[PDB]
Amino acid sequence: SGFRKMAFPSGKVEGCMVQVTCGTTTLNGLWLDDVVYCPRHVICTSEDMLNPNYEDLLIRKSNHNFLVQAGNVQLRVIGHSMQNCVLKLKVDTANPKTPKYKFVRIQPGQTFSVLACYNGSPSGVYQCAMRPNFTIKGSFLNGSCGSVGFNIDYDCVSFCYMHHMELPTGVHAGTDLEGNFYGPFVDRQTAQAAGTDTTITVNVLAWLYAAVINGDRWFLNRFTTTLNDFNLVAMKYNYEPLTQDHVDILGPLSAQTGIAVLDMCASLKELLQNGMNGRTILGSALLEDEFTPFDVVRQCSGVTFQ
Amino acid sequence: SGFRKMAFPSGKVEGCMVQVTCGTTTLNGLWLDDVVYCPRHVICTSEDMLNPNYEDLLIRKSNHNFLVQAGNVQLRVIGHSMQNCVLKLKVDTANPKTPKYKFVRIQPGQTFSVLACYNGSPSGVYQCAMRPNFTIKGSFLNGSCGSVGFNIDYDCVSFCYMHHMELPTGVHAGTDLEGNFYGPFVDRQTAQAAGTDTTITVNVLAWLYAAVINGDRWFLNRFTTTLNDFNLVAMKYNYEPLTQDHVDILGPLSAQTGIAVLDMCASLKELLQNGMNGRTILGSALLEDEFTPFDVVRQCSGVTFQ
Ligand SMILES: [Zn+2]
Ligand SMILES: [Zn+2]
Repeated sequence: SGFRKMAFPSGKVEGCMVQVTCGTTTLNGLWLDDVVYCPRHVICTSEDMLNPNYEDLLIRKSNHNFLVQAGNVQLRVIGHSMQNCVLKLKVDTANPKTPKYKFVRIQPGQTFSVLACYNGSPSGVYQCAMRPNFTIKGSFLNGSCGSVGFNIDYDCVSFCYMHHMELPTGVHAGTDLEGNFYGPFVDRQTAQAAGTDTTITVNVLAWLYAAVINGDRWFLNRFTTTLNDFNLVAMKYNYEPLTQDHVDILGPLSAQTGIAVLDMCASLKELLQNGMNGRTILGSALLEDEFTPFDVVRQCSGVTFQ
Repeated sequence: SGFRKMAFPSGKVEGCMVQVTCGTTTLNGLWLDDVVYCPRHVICTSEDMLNPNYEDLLIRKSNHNFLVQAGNVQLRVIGHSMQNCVLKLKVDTANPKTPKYKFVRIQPGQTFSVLACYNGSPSGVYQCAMRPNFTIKGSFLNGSCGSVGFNIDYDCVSFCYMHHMELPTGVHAGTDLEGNFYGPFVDRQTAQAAGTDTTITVNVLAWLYAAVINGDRWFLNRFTTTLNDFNLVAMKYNYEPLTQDHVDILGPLSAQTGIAVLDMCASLKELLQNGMNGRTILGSALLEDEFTPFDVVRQCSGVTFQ
């Protein structure tokens, strides 16, 4: 028992991190097979980032201007190309530690683990969600660009995020591994405002199920509701609307606990309207929304990887 | 910027986990050099755990009754011995993935990362603290015994915890890697009550410094206090007393921010007495106490490992 915000074991990803230097700019790259992926703004100076024309800047770079180091050993760059907002550097050596992998573009509300790196070296691992405004709330200091987010399914790593930017408000933006930004953001140092950061309702409900499974039961009430009635309350509190697809996804947690999804919605409605009155759920005084229904099933049943 | 509960990258520890089976009991072991460490209750049945005499139970086991599997490959056990509450199984092969390591016994308030494992396979990684009552609040399901907690300093893994027990209240107890329990707990299925779980004051203060560094400033007030005056309030709220040693440890955070430690104590005193009034700090509605002062310096400056 117990319930923790848990990241995926990071070993398979640690073996893929390298340092990429272009001129005086160093950040992280991801080495899979004989390709290294990194943010294209490795080619920029601090001055360039105010208004970069990446195609024109890239004309001035050749393979030998990209310095790639894996541990203490230099890799030879034999080609380079730009795809959307990422650079692909072809090297002459396949990474011997390449895991089974795929590239996925996730949806808001999905969770993943981030391996924060500096100078190609892993610093730490944590779990976060893609927010509904397509930002993440991470922990990234200068030098962390090119750190990646991932999920693992048994032995296959699904890479879903590469870190590129901190907005002036201190939240984070980045791309999938095809180089397309999540959200409307661009890799330029300009004013970019994020939209409303709504709470991910289906994740809150999953976490309430986890709470019941682990013995935190005080918030269960005598009421039920309907989807439409619940969504009227959700909208008032800047919660995402719940759909029947979400209800279907929570089915296994409902069956395990015997608490109908709409009954749990009515418990959540009363927590929104009355508050927590100074009590906690699973050690939180807020309603937690960075566990998906699959995260809860996984942690509550003990799924493993290798 | 941003501030996250972050675990150490787990790769160096993933390479050390194995499955140990004795009879019908399977749990995790730690393979370092040519020794595998596991909880001694691997030799028990469910019935035995009510009142085990481990020396008498162990007389009935020989090397070949201990089945050790690393991945898909069986290891040959050539000796076994019991040290306190751990079994040491000598194998005929040194783990080729053995990292630089040490065994440390930590103090309450210290934080470490847990690699939760089942059947020798890593499931997830999370960060926790040793509570002042010598329990941890983990996420452990049946089969997770023998999972370990660790800290990393550059390239050296310091192992500090091995998981053995869940108390009837749902909190967790275990040993250092010499097999000595943290706290008064024993490896028997009997009623064992935990003492007061007080809040780790020096960790709260460190986290308030992290909040200031990252721009959460609303709780800073116009007051100061003294150690003795603060400790009178701390005792009333089941906070650990603050000592000059703690003040000394917070010195670098005080110097960086320009906020004297006793001034921060006075801010904390007003948060304890008045509450948060519905606001948050670093995304929490509680006062967080599982970051040490070293955790904060580390994360706020970007220290790496390899
Ligand atoms: Zn950057
Ligand atoms: Zn056990």
